[PDB]
Amino acid sequence: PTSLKDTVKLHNGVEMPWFGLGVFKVENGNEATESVKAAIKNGYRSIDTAAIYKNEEGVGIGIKESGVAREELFITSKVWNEDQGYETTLAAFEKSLERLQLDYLDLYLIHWPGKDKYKDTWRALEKLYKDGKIRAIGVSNFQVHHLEELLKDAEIKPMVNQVEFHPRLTQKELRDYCKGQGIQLEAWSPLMQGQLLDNEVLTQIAEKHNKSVAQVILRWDLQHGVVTIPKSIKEHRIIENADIFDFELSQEDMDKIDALNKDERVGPNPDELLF
Amino acid sequence: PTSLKDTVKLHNGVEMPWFGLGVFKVENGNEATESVKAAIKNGYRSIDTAAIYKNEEGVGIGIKESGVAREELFITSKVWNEDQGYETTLAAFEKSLERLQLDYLDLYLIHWPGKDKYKDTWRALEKLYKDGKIRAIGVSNFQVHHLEELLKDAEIKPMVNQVEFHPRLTQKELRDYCKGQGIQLEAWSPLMQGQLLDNEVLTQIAEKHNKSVAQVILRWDLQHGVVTIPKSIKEHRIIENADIFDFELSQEDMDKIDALNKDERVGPNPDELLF
Ligand SMILES: NC(=O)C1=CN([C@@H]2O[C@H](COP(=O)(O)OP(=O)(O)OC[C@H]3O[C@@H](n4cnc5c(N)ncnc54)[C@H](OP(=O)(O)O)[C@@H]3O)[C@@H](O)[C@H]2O)C=CC1
Ligand SMILES: NC(=O)C1=CN([C@@H]2O[C@H](COP(=O)(O)OP(=O)(O)OC[C@H]3O[C@@H](n4cnc5c(N)ncnc54)[C@H](OP(=O)(O)O)[C@@H]3O)[C@@H](O)[C@H]2O)C=CC1
Repeated sequence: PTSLKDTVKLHNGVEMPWFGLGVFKVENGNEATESVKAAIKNGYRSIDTAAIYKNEEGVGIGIKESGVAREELFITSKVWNEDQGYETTLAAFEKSLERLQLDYLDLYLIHWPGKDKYKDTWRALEKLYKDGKIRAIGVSNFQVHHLEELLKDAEIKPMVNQVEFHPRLTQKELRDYCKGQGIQLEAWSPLMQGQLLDNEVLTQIAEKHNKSVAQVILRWDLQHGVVTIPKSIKEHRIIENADIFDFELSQEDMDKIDALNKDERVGPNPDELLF
Repeated sequence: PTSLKDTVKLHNGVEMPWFGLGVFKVENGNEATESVKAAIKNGYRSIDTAAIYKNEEGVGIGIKESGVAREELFITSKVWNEDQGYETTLAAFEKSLERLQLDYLDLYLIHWPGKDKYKDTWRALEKLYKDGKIRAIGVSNFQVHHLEELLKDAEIKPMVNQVEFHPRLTQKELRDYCKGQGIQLEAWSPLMQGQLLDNEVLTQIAEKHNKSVAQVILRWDLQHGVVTIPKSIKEHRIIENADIFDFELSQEDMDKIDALNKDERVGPNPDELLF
C-alpha cells in the first residue's frame, strides 16, 4: 500500500481499505463525531466501531458531517455478546443501522466467539448478507478452533477475522491458518493500547527512519498484510498514524519487531471470555 | 415489606428500597425517561441502571422529570468491565454522574469480577465512598470466592451483591454466605427475562392467588429477603409488577417454587466470563 485509499480484496471482491480508525473507549457524541470527521477529512476511508462502544450515533454523524459520499466509505460494526442468537442478532443489526443512520454496513462482525451461540449468530449474518444489508461478513476474536467449527456448517466463509495483533502478540498460528483460508486478518489494539511506544527495540528503528514508534508498528502491520485500525481522539495523532506510505521497514527491522513476541495480551482471550 | 416505599438497611445503615426498576435493554431517551417516571409516578423509589446499558441520560432525565426529591430516590449504577482499574473506575464513575445529572450515587457496583482487576477497582469504589460521592458500595455477579478474596484486603465490605436469581437459579449457598456476612443480596433478571412466566407450577400458584406468575415470582424474591428489580418498558407491567403487597405465599408455595431450581442461567456465569 502506497496511500490511505489502498485496498485489500476480500474473498467476495469487496475492497476493504488497508487502514482505519477504531473508536473504542471513545465517548458518544462529539469526541466520536469529531474523531470520525478529522480522520475522514484527512483521508481515512475506514471506521471500526461496535454496538458495545456506545458511539454509533456520533460515528454516524461524523460520517455525514464528513463530506464524503457514503459509498467511498467502509463502515464496520459488531454484534455484541449479549445479543447472540438468530433473532436477537437480526434485531441487534437493525439497531446498529438506525443509530448509524446507514441503510447498509460494509462489514459486520461477531464480537466474540464465546461458547454456544456463535453458529446461530453466523446464520443470522449470512441471511443479512443475502438480503443485501451487509457487503462483507466476518468474525472477531476467533481462534483456529472456532473457525474450524464455524466452517462445518457455514454457508459463507468469514471474510475478516479481527483479532488483537501487535509486536507482543504476533498471531503466527492464526495468521497462517487465516491466509490459507482466504480469511483476512485485521489488527485490533494494533498499538497495544499505547503500551509499546517506549519499547527500546522499536524506538531505535523509529529513530533510524525519522518516525514515531507508532508509525513503525503501523508500517509493520502493512508489510505483514494485516488490515489495521489504530485509535486516537487527537487529530495530530490520527494524521501521525496515517503518515507511513513514505518509508519501508527492511526484512532486518521486520524480524526484530517479530522477536518482540511474548504471545501477550492486553485484552481478553476469546478462549476465556465465555458467555 | 408492606408497600413500595419499604426498605432494607444495609450494613452502613443506608436504606435501600426492597423493590426497583431495572432498565437493561431499555432505549436511551424517550423509552428510558418514560419508563423511569411511570415507575416513579407509581411509587417506585429504586432504579437500577449501568454505564453499559447506555440509557443513563434518559434515566437521569426521567428522574428530574418525575419531580421527586433526589433524596427520596435510590439510583444504582455499575462500572463496566472495560473500565476496571483504579484510575479508570474513578473516571468511569464521573461519566455516570455527569450523564445521570447526579451529585452522588446511592449505590455503585462492580458489574462483573472477571479475572484480574476487581480488587483495585474496589479500592476506587472505596475512595469515592470516602469522598462521599457514593452512599453505598457493592458488587455484582460475585461468587463466594471473589468475596473471600475481596475481603482479604478491603477497608469496606460490600454492602450489596447483585446476582442472577430466580426459581431456576436459587443461589442457595451464596445467600447463606451473604446473609452471614451482612451482604444484601439483590436479584437481577428476576423473571428470568420472561422465561418462566409460563411455568406450570408457578401458574397454579398464581391462579390460586389471583395474581400473575410475574407477581408470584416477585413476592417470592421478597419473602426470601432479596431486593428485586424487575424490568418492563410497559407502564401496566410496571404497575402490575409492584402490586405484590396484598397477598402472601405460604411455606408450601415457597418450597414448591424453590424446587424448580436447576442451577440454570439466562446470563453469563461469573466464573466463566473472564476478562
Ligand atoms: N474486535 C474487538 O473485540 C476489539 C476491537 N478493537 C478495535 O481496535 C481499535 C484500536 O485499538 P485500541 O484498543 O483502540 O488501541 P490502540 O492500540 O490503537 O491504541 C490507542 C491508544 O494509544 C494512543 N495513541 C494512538 N495514536 C498515538 C500516537 N501515534 N502516539 C501516541 N499515542 C497514540 C491513544 O491515545 P489517544 O486517543 O489520546 O490519542 C489510545 O489511548 C479500537 O478502536 C477498536 O475499533 C479494540 C479492542 C477489541
Ligand atoms: N448486574 C448484572 O449483570 C445484571 C443486571 N440486570 C438488572 O436487573 C434488571 C432486570 O431486567 P432483566 O433482568 O433483564 O429482565 P427480567 O427478568 O426483569 O424480565 C424482563 C422481561 O420480562 C418481560 N415481561 C413479559 N411479561 C411480563 C409481565 N407479564 N410482567 C412484567 N414483565 C414482563 C419484559 O418485557 P417488557 O419490558 O417489554 O414489558 C422483559 O422481556 C435489569 O433491567 C438490570 O437492571 C439485569 C441483568 C444482568
